[PDB]
Amino acid sequence: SALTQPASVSGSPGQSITISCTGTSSDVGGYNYVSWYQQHPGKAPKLMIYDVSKRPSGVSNRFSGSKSGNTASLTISGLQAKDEADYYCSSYTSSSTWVFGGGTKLTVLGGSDYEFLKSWTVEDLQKRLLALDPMMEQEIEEIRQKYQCKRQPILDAIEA
Amino acid sequence: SALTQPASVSGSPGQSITISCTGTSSDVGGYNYVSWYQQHPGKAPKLMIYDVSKRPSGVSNRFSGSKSGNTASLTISGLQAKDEADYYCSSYTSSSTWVFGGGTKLTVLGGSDYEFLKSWTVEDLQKRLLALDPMMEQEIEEIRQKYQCKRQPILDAIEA
Amino acid sequence: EVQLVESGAEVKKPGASVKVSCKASGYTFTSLYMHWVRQAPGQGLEWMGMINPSGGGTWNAQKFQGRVTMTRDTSTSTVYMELRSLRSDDTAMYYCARDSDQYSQGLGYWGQGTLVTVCSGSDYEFLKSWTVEDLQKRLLALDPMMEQEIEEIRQKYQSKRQPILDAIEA
Amino acid sequence: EVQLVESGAEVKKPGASVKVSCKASGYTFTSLYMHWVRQAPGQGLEWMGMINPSGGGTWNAQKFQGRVTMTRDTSTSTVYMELRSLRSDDTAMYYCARDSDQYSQGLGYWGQGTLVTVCSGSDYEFLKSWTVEDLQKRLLALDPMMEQEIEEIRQKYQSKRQPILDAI
Amino acid sequence: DGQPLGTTPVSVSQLCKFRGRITSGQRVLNLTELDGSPFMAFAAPAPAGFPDLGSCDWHIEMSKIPNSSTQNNPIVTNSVKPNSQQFVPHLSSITLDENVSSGGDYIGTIQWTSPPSDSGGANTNFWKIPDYGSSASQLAPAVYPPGFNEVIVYFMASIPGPNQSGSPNLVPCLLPQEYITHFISEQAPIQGEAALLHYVDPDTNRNLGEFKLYPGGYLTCVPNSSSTGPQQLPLDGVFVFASWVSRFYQLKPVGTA
Amino acid sequence: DGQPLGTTPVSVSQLCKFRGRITSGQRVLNLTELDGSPFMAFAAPAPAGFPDLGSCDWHIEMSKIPNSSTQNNPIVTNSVKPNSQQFVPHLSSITLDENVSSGGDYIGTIQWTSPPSDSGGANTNFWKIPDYGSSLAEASQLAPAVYPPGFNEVIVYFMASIPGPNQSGSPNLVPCLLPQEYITHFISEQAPIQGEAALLHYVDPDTNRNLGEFKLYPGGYLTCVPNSSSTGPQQLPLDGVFVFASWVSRFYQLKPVGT
Amino acid sequence: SQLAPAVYPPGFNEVIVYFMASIPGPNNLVPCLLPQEYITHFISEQAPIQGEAALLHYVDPDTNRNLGEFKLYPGGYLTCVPNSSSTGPQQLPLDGVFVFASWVSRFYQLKPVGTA
Repeated sequence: SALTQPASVSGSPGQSITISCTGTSSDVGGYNYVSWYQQHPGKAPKLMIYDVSKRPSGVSNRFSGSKSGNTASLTISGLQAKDEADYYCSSYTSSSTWVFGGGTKLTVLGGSDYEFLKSWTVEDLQKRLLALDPMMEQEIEEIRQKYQCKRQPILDAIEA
Repeated sequence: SALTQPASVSGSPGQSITISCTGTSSDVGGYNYVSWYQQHPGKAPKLMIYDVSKRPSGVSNRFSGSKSGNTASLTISGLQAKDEADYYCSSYTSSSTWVFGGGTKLTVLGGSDYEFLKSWTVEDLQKRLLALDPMMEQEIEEIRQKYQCKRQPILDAIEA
Repeated sequence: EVQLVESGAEVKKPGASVKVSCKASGYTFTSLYMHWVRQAPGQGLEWMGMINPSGGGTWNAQKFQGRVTMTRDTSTSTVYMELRSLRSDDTAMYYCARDSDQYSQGLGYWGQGTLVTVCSGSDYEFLKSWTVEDLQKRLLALDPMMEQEIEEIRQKYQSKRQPILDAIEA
Repeated sequence: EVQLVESGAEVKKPGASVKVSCKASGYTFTSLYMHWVRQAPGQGLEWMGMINPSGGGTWNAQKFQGRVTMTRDTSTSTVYMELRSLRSDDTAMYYCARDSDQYSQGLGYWGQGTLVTVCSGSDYEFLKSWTVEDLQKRLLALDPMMEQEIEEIRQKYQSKRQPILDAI
Repeated sequence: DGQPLGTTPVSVSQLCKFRGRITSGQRVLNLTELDGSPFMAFAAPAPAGFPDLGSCDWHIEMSKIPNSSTQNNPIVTNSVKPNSQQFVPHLSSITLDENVSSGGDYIGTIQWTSPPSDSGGANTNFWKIPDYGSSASQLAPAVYPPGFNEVIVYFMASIPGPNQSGSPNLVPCLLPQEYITHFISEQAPIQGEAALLHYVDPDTNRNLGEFKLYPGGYLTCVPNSSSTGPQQLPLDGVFVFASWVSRFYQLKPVGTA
Repeated sequence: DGQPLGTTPVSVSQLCKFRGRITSGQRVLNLTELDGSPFMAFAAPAPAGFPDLGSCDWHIEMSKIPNSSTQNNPIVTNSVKPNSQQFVPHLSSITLDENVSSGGDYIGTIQWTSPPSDSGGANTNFWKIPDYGSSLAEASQLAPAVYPPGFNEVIVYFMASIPGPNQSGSPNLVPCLLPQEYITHFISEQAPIQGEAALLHYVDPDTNRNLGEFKLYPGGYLTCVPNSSSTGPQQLPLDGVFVFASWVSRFYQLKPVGT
Repeated sequence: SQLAPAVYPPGFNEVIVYFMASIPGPNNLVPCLLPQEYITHFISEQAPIQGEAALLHYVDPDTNRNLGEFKLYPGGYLTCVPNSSSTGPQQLPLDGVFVFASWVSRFYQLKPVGTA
């Protein structure tokens, strides 16, 4: 089985927002070990709610999680720009394994007239340049990695 | 205090040499832990002999240390150039402290005639090219620092 | 401070065993667990296995059973993943992660990741006939492709210009 | 693979306190005791004490008793050496070294070495009164002199190359 | 009557402990007795007090039994996999997972247990015993639950270690070690088929439940229902001997519901 | 006659173990009893089975008692400095050297002992005890010290090895007045006392030769008369059984033991 | 395997004596536990064993004196207590004759054998 998450979730900056995670009785209701993973598309994920309703150090109190019966929910209050990422819930399984969800693309609108992003702190605009950089370079090595095997087969075919 | 050691002992290649470390009963005789050392002039010292006669992995079987009453001795057999380094003895004192020896010197007198240089094996020669640079790097450590010593109080003087 | 360093990206032929490593330093190797996480490009994370550094303890996902073999060496403080029967699906972001703490049970300390890409083929069939054929003029297409990457960054440069454009007049 | 690296070479005015670190990685920090060894230029190795990574536990030599103060950080797996009232003889090659094995009880794994330097001058507060105007110029003029002193030992390096050329 | 069976130690000190010589740089531990004595293979399946925590991975901690060390931390962490064919305590040799730097006589216990490896992801089942590498067998006879709706009563203690279900890592037991020590010290003869023990609260002198003690050395009872049993009994009670009874003595069921 | 004094536990299981609850990211350990019940200061200087290895640096291996975790190694290694002022078990609080990330009920023992820190570089003197919390004000205080009786009599101690280095490189032996099996037997069977001392005989069970005679005082310690400056009872074999010969007066003169 | 049982010297000292015999070859002295003639004598006379052990004298047929004494066990081996680590039954002459006195137990501890 595979954990199920909403394909995309929307929310304007400023107010609260809830992310849902639903699984089977054994996967999410059987045990109290569900971990919420937020990953910017560039770099590796990082801990948000590693145990339901419990928060690791170094993480803002805005991100909070809860589980009601057979559904685990992330609730985020004071949503703003730098939460734009794909969020995953991971839970223990009856098969002594850890399962992962599809992921929710947190769609937060901002800078429609391009005035909102400059209305934030001056660091955020510099952060936005630092925010785009990780996933802006992944495509390069993505072409590079296939490029490492678009041509070796044809010289192998030459030797064939 | 410090273990009394010979200032310098030398032997020709081929004939085994023996270097002895001397100390009181509280230093060497009382306890069975004596460590024999060797320091390349540029490289960090490593371990030849520990626990009187036990040898760590990574050093040739020729090195062998022993304890005779209040005197500990190190035996080296069939010397070559690569053994040219200062040997340090250390014993666990009765004061719950480790005390180092004075530091003996051994130099292989072979090669002074300049005909024994070719007598060394190609591997023996090859390490000699890569050995005369690092200990000269040790010298320039002193050259960059005797003048850092006398540069220091004009940088204060310019400030003051 | 603890760092997880992977071996590095490497492109493997289909059906060829792929060997990956994850350096561990700055913490006791045997106490914490090492996990392996794969993220398909733009598809989401998935968990394949987890290893006992203190001897054996290989437990992997049910769908990966018989495919992934994991081992560790305490002398070098590294963990090795081995995979078999490489197909077009295994090209993804391979991640090594450990729990935040002995009692944490949360993977938050990940590595840099390796972009192990499987050769999808789809060109052996067309370019095996007629032996060399015109591939001589096709194998020299290495240099022209470099200009495309210069064009891609221009597209990347296009979208990393507006925030400063909004910043200057802010 | 396990190695020890430290802060690096430092220059200190005598009478102050020097702070030396020693980064440890690749092994269980609390499992092995950490020793501190100093070597003055042209003098034998000296042992200024040991530090237990597990909760303090400092034992230092009597001649350095009351002078060194050693502490460890379990989070960063780093051991700190702190020596106050540096003297002319105190400049030395500062080594941090753990044991080769838990039961070996011999310093086999040593650090890269750190070089704390002391000068103590001869009379410099006198030099501040009138020599400060040309003191920097005297320094800058003397800078190339030792640059060819490295070349002087380069000449020695080339001098000892000739016998090895005949050996080849 | 105070006759120990299998690798049962007299006192708690020698429980889950092992002592042996291992050459430097190797991983095989040549088991000896806990007091630095040669181990007789024929007498016992394993050295006295050797662990029987089967179907799980042992993560041992060891130290040289004569303290010849003055500087460093003496504990060395290693792991033993009982399911491995090299784990043969009967032949006085078990192979640790990792290499040991320095040779000598190491004494050690089981620090923690993990789910067994090379077993298809099986959980840390503490109700099974290791293979012991026996080749006739001198193991303790297997105790079977008697009929008449009687079930063996086990005593649980926690050993640190993870499990596949996140449940407490409770190991079963047949008789508290104090009872074993008392029986060995006081070799009282057996005068009946079984001994009826009353579980009496010391303060109120109330028999909360009654149990049958068999001469084989295991305590049994009768559960009131599948959902109840001795687990509901308070831990502060003390077993008080009542009488010798036949095997057919039908106990009053313990528990509620 | 069988009333344990100080922090003597009934059985070996809770002998050197300690249990407590710690907040996350803190080094203060709020002690409780081994079974988990709250500890009372007026009951004893420390929770039953608390270690009393004084003049040494403890190195504990705690673990979460309920075993909630499912993956990682639960053993957490920390150290305790009994010479530190914060070491006040009588107040049900001891501070570890390193902060513990995960909070919860922790149970652990002493793994190894090192020479005490911040104590002038003294050796591991296992014959001393840690300075417990302030107990003069409270009713429960330390058990009275057992002074050696006169008549050339020396208290006999039973020695067991604990891991950990010592400054002399000698075996790390922890002395104890009586074996724990004897204490359990005395507690279970509370026989009264009919004389000022008990004349024990150390006899080899099979050959039945009287290796030496010992006096067992009601305070709970064994005394003997060493034959000479030699170590005395240490030469005796360990495969011996103490048999209660008779009740004797205090002034009973033991036959010298050893050679 | 119905193998014969290993013999443990019981109690303090009471080492088990061996009858060395030389076989030519590499340079050899193989040990022994009981003479074959003694085995034949025991087989011929099927008499019961009393007590725990049988005490034997190593009497010399010349002087009829007991140079050494030995304790014989029903397990089929001989025991004795040496004077010291080196001095023991080896110092006894090879010309002596073994006899039987009575049946003794572990209570009877033999006086040390050997000239030191």
